[PDB]
Amino acid sequence: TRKESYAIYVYKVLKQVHPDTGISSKAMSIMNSFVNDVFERIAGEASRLAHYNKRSTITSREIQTAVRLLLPGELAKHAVSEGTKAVTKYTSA
Amino acid sequence: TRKESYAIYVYKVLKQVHPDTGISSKAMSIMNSFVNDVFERIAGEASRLAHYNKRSTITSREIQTAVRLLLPGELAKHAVSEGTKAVTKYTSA
Amino acid sequence: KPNYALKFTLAGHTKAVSSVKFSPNGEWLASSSADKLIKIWGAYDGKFEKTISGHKLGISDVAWSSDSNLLVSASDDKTLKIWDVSSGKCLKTLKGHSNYVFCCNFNPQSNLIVSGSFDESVRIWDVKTGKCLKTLPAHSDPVSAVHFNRDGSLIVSSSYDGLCRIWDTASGQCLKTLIDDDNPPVSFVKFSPNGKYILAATLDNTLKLWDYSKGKCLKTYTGHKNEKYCIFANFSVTGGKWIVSGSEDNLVYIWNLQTKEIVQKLQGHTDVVISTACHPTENIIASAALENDKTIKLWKSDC
Amino acid sequence: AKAKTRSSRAGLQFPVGRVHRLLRKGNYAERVGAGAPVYLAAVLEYLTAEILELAGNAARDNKKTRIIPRHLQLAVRNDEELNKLLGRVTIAQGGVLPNIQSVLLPK
Amino acid sequence: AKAKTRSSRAGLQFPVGRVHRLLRKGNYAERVGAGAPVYLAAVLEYLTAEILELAGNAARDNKKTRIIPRHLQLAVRNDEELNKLLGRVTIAQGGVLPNIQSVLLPK
Amino acid sequence: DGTLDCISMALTCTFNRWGTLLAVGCNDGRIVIWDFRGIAKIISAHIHPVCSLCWSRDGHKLVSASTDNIVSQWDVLSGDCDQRFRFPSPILKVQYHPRDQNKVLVCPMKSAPVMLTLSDSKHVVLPVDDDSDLNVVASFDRRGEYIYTGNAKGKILVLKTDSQDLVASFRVTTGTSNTTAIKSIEFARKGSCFLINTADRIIRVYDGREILTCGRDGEPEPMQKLQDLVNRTPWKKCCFSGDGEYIVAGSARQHALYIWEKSIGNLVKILHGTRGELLLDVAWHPVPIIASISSGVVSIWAQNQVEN
Amino acid sequence: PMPMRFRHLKKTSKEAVGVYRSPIHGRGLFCKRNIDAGEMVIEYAGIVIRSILTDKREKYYDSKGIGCYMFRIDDSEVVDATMHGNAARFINHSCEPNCYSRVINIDGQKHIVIFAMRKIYRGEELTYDYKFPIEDKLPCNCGAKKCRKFLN
Amino acid sequence: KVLRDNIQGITKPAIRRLARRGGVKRISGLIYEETRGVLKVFLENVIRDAVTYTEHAKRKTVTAMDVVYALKRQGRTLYGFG
Amino acid sequence: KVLRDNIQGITKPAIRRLARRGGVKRISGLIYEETRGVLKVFLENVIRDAVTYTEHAKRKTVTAMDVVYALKRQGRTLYGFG
Amino acid sequence: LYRACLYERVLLALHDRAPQLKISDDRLTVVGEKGYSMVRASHGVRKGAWYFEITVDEMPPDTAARLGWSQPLGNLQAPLGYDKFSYSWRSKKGTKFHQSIGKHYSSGYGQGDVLGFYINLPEKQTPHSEIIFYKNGVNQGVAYKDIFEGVYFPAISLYKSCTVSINFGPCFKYPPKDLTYRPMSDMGWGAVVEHTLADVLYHVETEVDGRRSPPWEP
Amino acid sequence: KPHRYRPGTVALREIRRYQKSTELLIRKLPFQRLVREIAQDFKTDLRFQSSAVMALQEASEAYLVALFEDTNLCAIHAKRVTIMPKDIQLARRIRGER
Amino acid sequence: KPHRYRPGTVALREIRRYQKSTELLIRKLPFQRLVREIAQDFKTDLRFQSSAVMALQEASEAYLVALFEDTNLCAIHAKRVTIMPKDIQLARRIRGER
DNA sequence: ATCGGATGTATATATCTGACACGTGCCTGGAGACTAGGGAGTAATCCCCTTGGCGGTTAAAACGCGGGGGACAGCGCGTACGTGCGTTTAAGCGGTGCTAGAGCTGTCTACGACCAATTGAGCGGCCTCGGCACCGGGATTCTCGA
DNA sequence: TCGAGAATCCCGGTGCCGAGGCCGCTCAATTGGTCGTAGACAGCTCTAGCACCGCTTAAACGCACGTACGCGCTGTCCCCCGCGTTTTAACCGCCAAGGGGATTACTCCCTAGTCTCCAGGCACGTGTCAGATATATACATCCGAT
Repeated sequence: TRKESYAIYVYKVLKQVHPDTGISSKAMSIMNSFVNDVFERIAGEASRLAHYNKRSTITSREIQTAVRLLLPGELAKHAVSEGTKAVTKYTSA
Repeated sequence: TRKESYAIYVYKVLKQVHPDTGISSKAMSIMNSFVNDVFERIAGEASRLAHYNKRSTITSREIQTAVRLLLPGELAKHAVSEGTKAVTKYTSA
Repeated sequence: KPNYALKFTLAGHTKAVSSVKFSPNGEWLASSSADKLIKIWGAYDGKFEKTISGHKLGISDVAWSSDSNLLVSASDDKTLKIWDVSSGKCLKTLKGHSNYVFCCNFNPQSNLIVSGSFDESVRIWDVKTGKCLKTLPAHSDPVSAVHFNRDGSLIVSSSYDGLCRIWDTASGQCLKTLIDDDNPPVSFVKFSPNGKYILAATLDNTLKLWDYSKGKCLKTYTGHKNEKYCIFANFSVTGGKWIVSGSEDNLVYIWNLQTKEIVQKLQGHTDVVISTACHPTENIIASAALENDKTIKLWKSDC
Repeated sequence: AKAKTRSSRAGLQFPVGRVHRLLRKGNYAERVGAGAPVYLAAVLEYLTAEILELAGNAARDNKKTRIIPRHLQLAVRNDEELNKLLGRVTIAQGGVLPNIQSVLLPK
Repeated sequence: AKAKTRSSRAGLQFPVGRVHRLLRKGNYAERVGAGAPVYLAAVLEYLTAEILELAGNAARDNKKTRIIPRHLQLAVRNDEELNKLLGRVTIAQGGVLPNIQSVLLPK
Repeated sequence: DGTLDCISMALTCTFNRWGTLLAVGCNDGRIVIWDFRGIAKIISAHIHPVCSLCWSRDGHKLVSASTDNIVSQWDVLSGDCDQRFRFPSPILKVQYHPRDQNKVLVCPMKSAPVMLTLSDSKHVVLPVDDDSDLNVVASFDRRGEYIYTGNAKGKILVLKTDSQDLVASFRVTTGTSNTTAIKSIEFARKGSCFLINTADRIIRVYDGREILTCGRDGEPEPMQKLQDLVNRTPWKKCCFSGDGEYIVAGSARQHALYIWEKSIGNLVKILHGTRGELLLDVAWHPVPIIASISSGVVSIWAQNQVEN
Repeated sequence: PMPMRFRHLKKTSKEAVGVYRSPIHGRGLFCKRNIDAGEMVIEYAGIVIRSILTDKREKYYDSKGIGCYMFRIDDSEVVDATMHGNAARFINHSCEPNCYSRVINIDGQKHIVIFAMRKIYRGEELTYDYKFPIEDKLPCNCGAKKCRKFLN
Repeated sequence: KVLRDNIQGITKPAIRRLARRGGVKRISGLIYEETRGVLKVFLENVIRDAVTYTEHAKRKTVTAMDVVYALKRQGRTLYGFG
Repeated sequence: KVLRDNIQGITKPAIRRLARRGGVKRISGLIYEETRGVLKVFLENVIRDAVTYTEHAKRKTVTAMDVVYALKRQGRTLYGFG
Repeated sequence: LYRACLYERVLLALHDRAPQLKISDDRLTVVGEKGYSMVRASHGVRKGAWYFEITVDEMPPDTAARLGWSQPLGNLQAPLGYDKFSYSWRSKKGTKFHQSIGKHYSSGYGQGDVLGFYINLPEKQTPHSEIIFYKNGVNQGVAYKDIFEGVYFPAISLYKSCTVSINFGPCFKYPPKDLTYRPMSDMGWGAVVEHTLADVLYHVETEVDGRRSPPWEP
Repeated sequence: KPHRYRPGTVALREIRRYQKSTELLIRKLPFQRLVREIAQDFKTDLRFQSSAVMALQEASEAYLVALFEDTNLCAIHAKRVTIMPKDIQLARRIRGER
Repeated sequence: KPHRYRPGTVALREIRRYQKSTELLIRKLPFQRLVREIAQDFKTDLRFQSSAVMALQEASEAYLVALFEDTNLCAIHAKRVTIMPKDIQLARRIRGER
């Protein structure tokens, strides 16, 4: 059964931050579960706020607002800046 | 702007249980908010379960299961009965 | 239909007779009265056997032992008294009823006594020690008649409050309460010989046979007169199946058991025929009347 | 063209059509079970009945025709099942149910 | 027409295609914005960077290359904002971060 | 549901043949014969408490067992020690023979049950299957025609009361493959259904005819299986109803009384005693009254009809 | 469930309530075990009949001098307990009732059950509102301070 | 119009009133300001999150439904405001 | 195969091990069984709710994702199991 | 559209029966199972004098039908006389029942009675309106002289398992020889044609501008 | 001679009447000013609904009486009738508020 | 002469090594039997994943050490080093578990 | 432990009213009827995880066993806190007045929706090998009696 | 308090399988049209908020003061920690059966989507009593003398 995960991108960004490091597959699964958790969190919050806004379209403004609702302080600030830079890069082409 | 509610329905069931007893608008809107909250509870839970079943359709069995998940013991039991009654009364249409 | 004819007339009680009972062997007839005296008589010739005294007040009931050896006497002195019928000795005097004791009966094994009193409580008594083993607030009115079932497992009780209550013997449990849509003062009650039915007299000129397993009246018997006094009723079985009773009209009524129809009317008593007794073996009926008669009459039929 | 609402078809009060439109606009599933709105609304009817009933109990316990939110708080705090249902829930004008601890009483 | 991943044009590591797939399959909206998966995936990558960095810090502090869940739990209970985000979350093989109370000490 | 203050140190009780009297043992070693609502007799039985008491069929004799391994027969009218015997391996139980009061079976602690007579001070040692049980309960059937002996190893022997010959046999199971200590064997005063209390806390109801037709070393199934599926509570003492269609068990763990039926086996009801009382003894009125002995105190549980 | 509650009520009715001499009047229903509010106190059990047959029965009892024990189930049915009933025929009335009559539907048949208006304690005499229409006069001795002095 | 120091605008009598409502007999002084802090901290979240809603609402006034959805997201939902 | 009394299968050494992990020095006996009860009560919910999921899952075996969604619904979510 | 009636003759309208009311078109008899219920005919009188019958085919002792007239507003679950808009007879002894009140101003009823029912309403009692009851044509007498306004229709109430049937005039047994009274069928097709014209006039009103009717009197 | 009730007694009756009452126990305007002061920290010149701020104050006071309640309970477990700040802190700790 | 460390000291080191260790502290099979016993209460003969039951036991023990932790804290506020059941009860009370 | 006095609180009363039950005309969501697709349901197949058992081990649990350590009870004091009464103070009513900003309608348009054609990023599966886990042994450091 | 001893840290060496890397092998991602439409935006209201200001007053702050719980200390009991021993069953490894889980392929019942019509719901007026409020009163309860 074709099961999808992210541990490959985990290894990728690890090498991006720590090239000389290994991981326990256990820890990879833990991190992936964490990925899923934050994803469902942000998605549910975005859908809920759009419902409050009666919006049927979830866009990057919703993304940023919901992250700010979820992440604290500089975590949220850095995340907002990063998402902004990335969507700018993608929209540049 | 038309704003829907259930004050009509809550008043109906009030009379059906207590034709004598009155109602305050504050507690009325309290009832309305509450039923909205619990309906969203059951909706999210059933959708989550069906997504686990990966079933794009949401049926009554899901509702029974998820309310059983939701209600503390005997309530659910009582609950499901009338629910069954309902669909029976509606399937017998 | 019976043809009971007067054979022997018995008398001697200085006061109103309250009960006459045939000995289970049919050898004697015990007659109690308010004169504090009991009289044993010959059951076939009307021969006065003896008088047994010792009770301090009037006697409201007397009952034989199954072996025809003992007699319990319930008197208005609030006491019972167990006597040896052969010696006339007061073997026991039962104290504990707080008021006038009106009825008394032995268990089918003759080793136990049931007693009803004016205290509206039924007392259950030992024989060999004469000790009260149980006491029950049975009725809301003075008890009229108490009796055992065929084996001694059930005790039926009647009282002036109109209630007929069946109680458990081993536990005193009030098993059943028979009601007839009114409150007719029940002056007499007893089990059927088969223990299946119950005969109860109410003070409205009415006798009622009830089924125990059904708890409902099966048959009714009228035509007599009984509204104030404790008039006894007996099952005539030595010949045809009849119901014999006294009546306030100086008559001795005999109904058919099944058809409930009067099968004989024995006349000759001048006062209310207060007590009745049916012979256990022969077609003999002792009918004792009240003080305006003071006589007991033996009747013998051929069927 | 005889008309009959699904609520009457269920002989109930809560609007099956309205709640169906609501869940549709709620973006939970692509298709829906047609009897699911009936069922859920019946459940709502039931639970609402119980809570309002306890509310009215407190109300006429206080000779109060029109129910006050304090009645609601007392009701939701008395029943174990409903309290468990709404433990982390707060109620406007709720207040606190009567509760004095043992040692609080002077001896 | 060569096909490059949209995350490349976003210059990111997590598959935004899989993201948007889960999004559409998640029953959140009738139609997802274009850059919304991009933004949220960027947030995800950033926070993963933060947590993995903290984990590597802990592991190297413990002179460990392979990072066991204990390191991650310790870092979790070491970051106050992350803890606040995850204090309601339980951690397998987490144990408890060393916390010693004052009156617990001997004398 | 009604207790008695007039007796103390209640340890063991026994109904007479007709459920009119109750002989209860006391810690002082006295017999208190109480009538169903005062004490009828007091007998100085032993200095040692009495742990086993049985009425005679005529009711004029009572067999009593002290903790001093002293068994004694007493006339209920007089209270005299008609006979007295002593053994090793202190006696666990005595039991008059239901159809011959001269005979009485005795279950000792460590030795095999022995059947004695009162006329002649003889004794017949009943056989033991495994020769190493050291704990075998035994009982007459309803008529005293057979002897049912159950060991600590779940083995069940049915002997004939006269010849002690093995007329039936089978070992009860814990389900899988294991044995269980036979706590007690009880019979019905009416009919042929009997019950077994075992260490598995599961009461097993059988019909003795089915064991007789099952023969030696067979697989007889129970008429019923009865337990507290909720609490898994042991049973200190159990007994049938007088008719034999109701069965009661005494949860000494929580001092409660469970009441099931016979045919269906569904739980009739539950009676709760003082949570602080330790349940010791249980008996049913032979002809709906139930006597309980707990912490030396007796309680009565009746059942009335719709009237009164 | 109303069926389960009704089974429980019919099981406990014989030992929950009694009938004794009443200071209200004659004999009446007293509480023998503390009864909670709203719980089933007692069914007024009896002969379930149609309404059209009431009068023919009533006049019948009027010809027999036997008092009518009838309670209106609804516009179509009546529980007549004159000849066949239960202990509920001995529930006095009070202007301040701790009880109240309600009709329930069990398996299609209607049962008139007196429930407890409040938490009733042992020894209390059971009384409800008969709601008898105003006639032209039965004096009441319920003892309540709000007593209408008359059921009607 | 720059505001400040309304935290101490919370009167100690108000605090002790709330405490008595909570069923408290004896209280120390050290609590109140501490209390206040918590209060602040508590509301510290919601308003922000609330205006966050208003953030996405693109509006200048703040509404109740904001704090409704906040307390909801804060798992402290409230009734009686739509 | 009817199971029972595995609650006491929880060893007091295990309980005190968990307590030491929680940083506890002195413990009383009365706790353990009490502890056990709580334990039971705690799991009392989840498994049921879990199999409730499995209920709707129409399956005979019970999976981790069941308890995942339970603890989620129980507000005690866990990571590392999909 | 049209009000076409599923009937070969003017019969007991199925549209106005209770769900607990059974019919047998072999004799168009009506029967029930629990308590009382009410059924009515297809037609309804508004003026004039007319007449019908009820034939009883089964009357056990626990079976008591009631037969009479009832205006609309008559709850078809009630026993035909429980309200003030219905006037009937109880088929145990001839007893006039109205407002649930029984009156013995009547004759005696028989188990096999073929009962004739005459009733005259004029073109606050309706002036000169009355009701007369016959047993097999023999005058059982006047039942109700006081008759309230509003259209009436013949109705039958069932007790537990009652078997009775309504019947028109051309197959009668003891008919009155009056030239003015009309059988059930005649008033039936009269009302049917009247409602046909009602449909005509309503579709005229909504469809074409204008309306016009002759010199009012008829 | 002047009378003074014993300590707590008056406060006890205050507790009783406050569990009796249900309305707010905070003056409106000070609370509102505090809210707006907090608001300008995140963004200045923001308006509010009176309903909104009423909700804020009600929900706050609810959380606050809950905190006071369970801190009272903890102090019971602390065997004192006086409250200690550590009780509140550790209560939040158990409330996951740390 | 035999040596015995002072009380707690050994338990103190146990605490230290347990905060050092991370694995489970409950025997697998007893926990599993308990789980299946609980399961048959709601429905009998239900199967499980070893991963599932491992998750059950891990999450349980986590909740349990959290309870032990904050009850330790409360007992600090109780000024005792011995634990009292009331501490656990009231902790659950603050944990909303009552 | 009681009684007397103070005080605070539950009650009846009167009226005021403004929420509030009630009824309307008008609107549109709900019902009713019809069409399609395709999610769901069923069934046969495979797999394969689980549940079951069996034997050997010991680390672990049970149990016992002092015994110092603290839970706890009590006991002195004192400081901090209720209280009732002073004082002054903003809180609330209320009513005024402006408009900034919600809040509504009407476009029109960019923007995914969606489908279709294309495929390489990614995933199951297969080696592989090296940090890592275990072990044994030596050296270090805490701790409890001087 | 300086050693003895004990639990621990660390070091080297052994052997392993999971971490990882690479390989077939897609389907899901991309690309590109194409279309109806969500909302972006403009442009109006109006109203609710926002502030103003005055008037009344219940409320708040502080004082003094009793006082009584918090706290600190002592001695006791018991009891749980630590260690020793004995018993056991968790574990672990292996085997085996099947029964359920997952899969795929059909098949079609039901729901989405459309269009029509109207009737229940909703905004909006409208009398009107449940209860808010105030007052005097009768009852309950604390606090101190006896």
